Amino acid sequence: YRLGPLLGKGGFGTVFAGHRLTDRLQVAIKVIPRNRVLVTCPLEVALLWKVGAGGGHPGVIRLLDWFFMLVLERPLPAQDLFDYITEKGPLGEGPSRCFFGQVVAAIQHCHSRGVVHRDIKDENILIDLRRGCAKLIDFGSGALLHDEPYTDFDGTRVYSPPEWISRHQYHALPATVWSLGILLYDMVCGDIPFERDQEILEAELHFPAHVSPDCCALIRRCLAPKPSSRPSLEEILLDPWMQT
Repeated sequence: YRLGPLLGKGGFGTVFAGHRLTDRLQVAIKVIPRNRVLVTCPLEVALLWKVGAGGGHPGVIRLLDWFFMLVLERPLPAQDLFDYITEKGPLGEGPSRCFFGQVVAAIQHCHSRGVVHRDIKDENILIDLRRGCAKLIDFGSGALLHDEPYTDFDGTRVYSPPEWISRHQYHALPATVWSLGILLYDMVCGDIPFERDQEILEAELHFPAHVSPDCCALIRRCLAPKPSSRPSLEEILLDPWMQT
């Protein structure tokens, strides 16, 4: 492999653009420190291999190799939703619907593999601009799905679910749905719903004028304070806004 220009830096490590020497394929090399992250390969590798077995969702980026330096696939041209929205603004409900079902099926697959992404947000959805195809990146904070709940959260406060704020505990699915909730809101609205803890635990949603009733309805379904109240992946797919 040949590394190239930087793409982004941060707590997720450092992702460089690069290429595979033999076939000149465009790849991304994510560099992770040993004691500043979290056989005996990193969890992230373990997870991506389970996810990448057979073939991805295929809205999940695939790990090509690991050395810590993880060589993953890199669509060209690419851009993440966060930056997408920042340049274009809210997506429209047509497009949003489009990406959103993509994203849910991506996740759906991971769950079948037994992986939970645990940090679904605009930054961690990669848009292949040529194929208009959203792809789930960064399993740095993800973990193995199980019955037992999780007592650790790497996400930002504003993205956290009310049961994390409330009890420092959350189950995979209902937390995932929340995140999708936030995600959907982000796309259609052009920014996240909640800032302060009062609002998250209250689920105080004030929609702008253009969000279709049918849309709003699903967001509110997903941003239910009670975890039980929240829909499941399958049901989100049936939801009236998601059709057509």
